[PDB]
Amino acid sequence: KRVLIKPLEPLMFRSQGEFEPLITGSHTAAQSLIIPRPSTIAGMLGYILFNKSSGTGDWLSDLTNLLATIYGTFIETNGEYLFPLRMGNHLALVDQQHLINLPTLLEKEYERREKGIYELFYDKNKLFQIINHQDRIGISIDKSTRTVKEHYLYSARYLAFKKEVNYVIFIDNDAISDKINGKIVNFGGENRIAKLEVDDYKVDTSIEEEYYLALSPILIPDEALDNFLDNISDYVAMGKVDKISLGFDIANTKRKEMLTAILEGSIVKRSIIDFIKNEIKNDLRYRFSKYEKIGYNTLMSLCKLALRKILS
Amino acid sequence: LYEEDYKLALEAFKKVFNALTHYGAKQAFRSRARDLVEEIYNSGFIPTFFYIISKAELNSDSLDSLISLFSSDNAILRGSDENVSYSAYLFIILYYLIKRGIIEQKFLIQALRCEKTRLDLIDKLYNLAPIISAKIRTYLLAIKRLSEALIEAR
Amino acid sequence: PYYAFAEPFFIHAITHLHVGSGSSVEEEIDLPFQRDELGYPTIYASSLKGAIKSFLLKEFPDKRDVIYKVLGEDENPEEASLGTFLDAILFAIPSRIIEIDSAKPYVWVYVTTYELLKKVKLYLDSISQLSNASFSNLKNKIDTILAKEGKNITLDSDLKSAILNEDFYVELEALNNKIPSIINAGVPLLVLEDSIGREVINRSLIRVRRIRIDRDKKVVETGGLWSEEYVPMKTIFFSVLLGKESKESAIFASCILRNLRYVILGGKETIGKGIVELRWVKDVI
Amino acid sequence: PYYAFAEPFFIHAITHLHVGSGSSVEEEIDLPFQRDELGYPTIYASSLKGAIKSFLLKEFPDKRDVIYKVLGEDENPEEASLGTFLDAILFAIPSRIIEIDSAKPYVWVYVTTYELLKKVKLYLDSISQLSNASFSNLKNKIDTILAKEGKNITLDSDLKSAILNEDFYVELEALNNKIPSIINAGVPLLVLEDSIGREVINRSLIRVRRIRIDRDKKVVETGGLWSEEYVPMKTIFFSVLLGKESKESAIFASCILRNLRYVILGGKETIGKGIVELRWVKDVI
Amino acid sequence: STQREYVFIPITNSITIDVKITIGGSDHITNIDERGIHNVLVITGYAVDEKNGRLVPTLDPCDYVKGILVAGTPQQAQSNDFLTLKLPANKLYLIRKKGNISDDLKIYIPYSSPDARNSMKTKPVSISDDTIVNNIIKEVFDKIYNITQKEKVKIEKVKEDIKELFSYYALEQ
Amino acid sequence: WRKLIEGLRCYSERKREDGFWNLVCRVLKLTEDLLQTTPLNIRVKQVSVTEDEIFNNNKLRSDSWKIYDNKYRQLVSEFKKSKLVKVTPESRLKLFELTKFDKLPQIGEKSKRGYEFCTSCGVLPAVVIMPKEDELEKKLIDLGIARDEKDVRSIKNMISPGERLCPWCLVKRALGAEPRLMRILLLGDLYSVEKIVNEIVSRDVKIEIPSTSDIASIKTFEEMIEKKNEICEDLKEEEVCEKPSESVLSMWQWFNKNYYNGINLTIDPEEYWFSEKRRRYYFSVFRRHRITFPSPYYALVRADSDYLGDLLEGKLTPYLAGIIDSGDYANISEKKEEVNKLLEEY
Ligand SMILES: [Zn+2]
Repeated sequence: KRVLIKPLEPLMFRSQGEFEPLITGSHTAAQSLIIPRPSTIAGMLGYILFNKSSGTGDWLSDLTNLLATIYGTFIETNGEYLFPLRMGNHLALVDQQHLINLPTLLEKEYERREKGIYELFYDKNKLFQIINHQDRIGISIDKSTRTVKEHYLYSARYLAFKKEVNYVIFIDNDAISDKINGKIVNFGGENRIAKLEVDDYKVDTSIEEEYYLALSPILIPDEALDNFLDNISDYVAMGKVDKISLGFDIANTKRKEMLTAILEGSIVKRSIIDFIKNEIKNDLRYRFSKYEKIGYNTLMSLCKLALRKILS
Repeated sequence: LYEEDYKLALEAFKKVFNALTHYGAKQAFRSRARDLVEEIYNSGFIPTFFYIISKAELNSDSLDSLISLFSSDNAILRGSDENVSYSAYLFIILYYLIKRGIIEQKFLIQALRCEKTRLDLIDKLYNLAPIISAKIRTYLLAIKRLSEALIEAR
Repeated sequence: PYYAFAEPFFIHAITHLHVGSGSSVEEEIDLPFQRDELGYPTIYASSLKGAIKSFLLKEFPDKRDVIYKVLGEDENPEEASLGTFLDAILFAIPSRIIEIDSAKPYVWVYVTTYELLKKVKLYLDSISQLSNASFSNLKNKIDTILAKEGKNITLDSDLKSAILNEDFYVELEALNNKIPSIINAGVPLLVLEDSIGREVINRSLIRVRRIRIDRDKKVVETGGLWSEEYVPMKTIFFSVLLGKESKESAIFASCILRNLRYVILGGKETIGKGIVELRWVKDVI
Repeated sequence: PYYAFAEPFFIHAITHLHVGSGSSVEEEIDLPFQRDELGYPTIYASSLKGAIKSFLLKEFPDKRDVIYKVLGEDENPEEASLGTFLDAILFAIPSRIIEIDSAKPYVWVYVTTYELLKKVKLYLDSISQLSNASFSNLKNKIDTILAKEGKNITLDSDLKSAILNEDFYVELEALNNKIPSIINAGVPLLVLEDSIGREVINRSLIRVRRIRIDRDKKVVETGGLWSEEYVPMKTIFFSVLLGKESKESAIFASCILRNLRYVILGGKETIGKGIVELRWVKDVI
Repeated sequence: STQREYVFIPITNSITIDVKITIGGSDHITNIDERGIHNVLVITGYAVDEKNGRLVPTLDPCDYVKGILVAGTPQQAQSNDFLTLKLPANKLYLIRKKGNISDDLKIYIPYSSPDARNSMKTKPVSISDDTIVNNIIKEVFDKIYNITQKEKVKIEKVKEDIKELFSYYALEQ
Repeated sequence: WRKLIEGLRCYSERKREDGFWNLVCRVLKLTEDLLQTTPLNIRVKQVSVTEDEIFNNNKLRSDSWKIYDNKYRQLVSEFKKSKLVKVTPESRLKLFELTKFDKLPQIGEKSKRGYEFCTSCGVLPAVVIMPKEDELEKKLIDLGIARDEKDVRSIKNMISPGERLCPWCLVKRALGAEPRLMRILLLGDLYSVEKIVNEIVSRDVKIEIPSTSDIASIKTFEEMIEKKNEICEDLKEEEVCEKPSESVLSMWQWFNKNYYNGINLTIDPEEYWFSEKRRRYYFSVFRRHRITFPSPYYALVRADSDYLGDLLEGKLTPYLAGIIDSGDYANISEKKEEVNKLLEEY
């Protein structure tokens, strides 16, 4: 039911693309996401569960045939759980006990709101006690001069883990356990390695509250984008909205689609569930249903570890 | 580990720095801080300890002025410029064995009075020779640096 | 699984090492070693693979394609690689020792901490599920040591007291009574607490100043002074080489890996700062 | 074949030498000698190279381009150098001896330890594998001394008892009485056990206090006293010079290295503390 | 049901036990198991009155009190100033989840009448207090969990937890 | 944003020739729908007042003197309230079908792997992909990029080989080749867009902007600028001793300030001391003339005042920075002893 992904060494999940030497008189550089996107985690299990007799040009019609349904990802150090929390470009790894009073916090008076929010991302933010940015710098050597090439230098801020950390997901499938278990995986990045571990864990499947946490990017179907962005306060209480690419598919070596999403760790109001349903058309509902299977539209209650969905 | 030894080196020095009224005794101490620290780690601790006490010329009011320096701040070291300096460095070494609990303070203070017990002090330090030499290093090296800095020629 | 096998190995510094990292850390070192998440020296997987791949292409120039299939094909062709190195993890650093007769006398000893031995265990557990050449003879030893966590430990020697690096007095306890040592060198291995070990280890790291001299007046230039950090001789880094299932890796693991004894990692080879030795924990166990 | 040529050489001190402090660890001596990882004296190859380089750029002005090739350019490097120096391991130090009784009395002897011979064997084994060379003559010698490890031995002479450096009494076994000396010397070589050898060696080092006198009072200046550490005369170090195929490595090994006998290493040259003699293993056999 | 009483850990003098009842059975919810305390529960919307050390109730979801769940009966002495609950597991909002619960229990919490006399004001306060932190080592938990203070997991493992886990809003009234 | 895309379209067709504009024309037309969206995405707020809050009958009321303070208070709060949600301007774009199906207009190379993110942004896909330095001419002119060869040295002048560009970033590069086009926004509703463009094509102003390689060469330029005659004979042909052949200008009040010491501060240092085919040369050139070889490092200095917006609220945090923090104003009584000592003093 529950899958722990144990990184054996610093990882890198880069966004923003174009990490390779193209321009002559210039270095390259890449950062890393603190939490891997669900496309990354889906592609990892899809890599284990791969049979050539499938797909032929799909990468999600092909992917959704392998895994049943994945739920969003968070952190687990020592049996504690930490969850992404996002603000106006600030990201924090906050503990479960601090999300309870967010809806009352986001509604307080001006000065009492800022103080409460400020202390969440600075004092009660447990990210930097758990994760450090190891800014590795690499180099390409030409065997002719046996020195560095013309500006073939790159900086890659890896994801160093000060403590023991796992990424936590849940799968609807149970025939999946004895397949992806104890497996050494090439957890997406610069050829890095993590270990997989499956154990049972009972959590809710569907709930109703007035404020959810986005435990995974909530994809916006690019057709409601106008009727959604013009009135954003009706849907997102706090967090970050931006255009993201869904990744890079292996079987075709192509960058996946690029569509606006609500980044994981945002606080979405209940108004976001019905809005999506009443804006997504069945032309794409069959598509966005798959996007949910790999783990994108995953919501969490600020109460407790209860995992909802949007189209499900 | 030895982060509080740079502190200890500052209270021990400020004591020795004040119980050295004569200017030529400070200069003579600056000579001991440089030299004595470099024989403890080439010749050994107790070979240098024997050399220190032999030049310190104990068994006087000096040997009791030391006992006062452990607590009082008005004590003074009187004697030959070469004696006060060598005896002031004996304080430095003993002040550390007290504050760090390597040697019991009550033993050391009564071994510095009872003539019959001083041999038992030297006998105790012989077995604590490896342990002591390791710990005093940061402390003595700091005393060496403070001497070269604070003890100046007029 | 596409990680059919895993070949852990020990990286044994024949000379001092310097795998550089720019100017990433503070202490006073201008050219420091490559660190890890908690401050110990490591060899990054990029530097360890690139050095072994730059080597071994001059050594076996006929097998350049076998190496390209496994180690990357640095050319514009971008078929996926078949072999992965994990970051080399500091396993044991040499330390000067003065023991109070305490023994058959030693002058130097191997020193580990419990933080370092957890990451080694982490690497060891992670590949036990695919290594059907199960090296539990080694994984168990770390397990018993980690059970005794919370005090300074000597594995096979019987010292009970020593002075490490002329500055730190520690009292040691046998594992339970005895156990075979990992490194077959006739040298004890101490496992210290993480606070005391981090000071003893930082004292074995070589931090030198270096000088550029005005050749006409034989004096140092202006700003011709800088500082570097080396990892001593006899240091031991532990890493793993993971291989996907293929026919090239069968050649690579049989024909190529048997003949790697000495390679050169890091930089400053002119100073002779890269000669290192791999030991392939499948015969030392 | 990774290295074109491989040139091990001994470094006999003609005068007391002093390679400067370098390190960052605070120490009692004001200007200490360069230390090993075991604490023995050594010469960082960065100091071997810079000194030998500037010596050759004077004694061979016409071949100033062959030297820039093998030992790297100075001001604007396009390319890495081809030659490497390994850090000079301490091989043997002289120690005055009070020989209790024997047919031939001795006034001083060479003292070496088993830990030092192991580092030399590490150099010889790796350089043997990373090159065409095979120093089986040395290796067969040192691998016989390292078999008697853990026991004070005199190499050829018959001593059985002695007082080294006026403070240490040792009893010595005889190894074979047939194996030839490592170096060309009538002076015997004692391979001490590493524990007693560390203390015997620290006695051979030369600690020296120096002053700066005020010219107008003929007294020491204000704080113008400092200490200083020298390695004795007749001390033998051991390093290796390595090189890759470049058509200048062949010239280097032919002229430059075959006309190098005396160099000035280290500092304090105005007081004669640097003159040293290089004996190539191709010759001392 | 099991008579599981939930006791505060504020900065107050009267915090000693105020319950002369103990395990009684052999069961408990919070455990110190080679990681630190387990299954700590949070009472939100409640405060603590400095005098008369008890959980003062409020309606602000921000005000909160954190304690442990021990199976001792509520002192068998007051029976008035205590809130008595018949509650399942899924409604016990707990921290450090290790083991689930029998999912129907009976809990007593140190209560207080609202005391509508004066206007409320609840203050955030910590309980680090290194001079006091040593009291809590053997004030509350060891008297329930003596097994850990003697020949098992260290009681310094509990120290960096209570200066980390418990931090309650007070009244200053 | 529209009136700037308008002028950029007009101006680029005015210079339909000359290279790098037949390219800008080809993308300002291929990506009309994308360039509709402003890339900056401001946010507006508003409060209001009434006669009730300020008057009694026709004169000011008591406590009215605090209306403006309280009204500006709500305005500030409404901003900080909305700053909780960060919506990047790229999210407004519609790129789903342009990347799932290869409908993205890619002038230049064809992405072997999808769509090739921009090299400036990193977020948006690129429209103008650029070939590497295998060779440009035989790879520029065959592809649609270059119509001929003469335009190549004019395209390279504005776009580096290998550099991918998105529609927004090319607009940054196009305006970077002609900054006077900003007059469209500067004046506004004063001149018709065409009249603005006309004065730009009715002149030849050349505004050269420094680069990070120029800033890393000040002390070198300023050294060979006072050792001119000596450093001059040896080169005589390397554009270092070229004579200013134009009257170009810059906002950089150091380039303008010299520009007139026969030194030609226009030379790209990456074809010089910062190059690879010419590094050792100018090392030797600088060697003989006691000119120190330059360092590749500059300093990016960024100043910002502390608690200024917090000062506009009349608060005291800029005074007692750290002793009282912005969070303290949720309850000022906790710092009553200090906030009064200052206020009483003011
Ligand atoms: Zn862009």
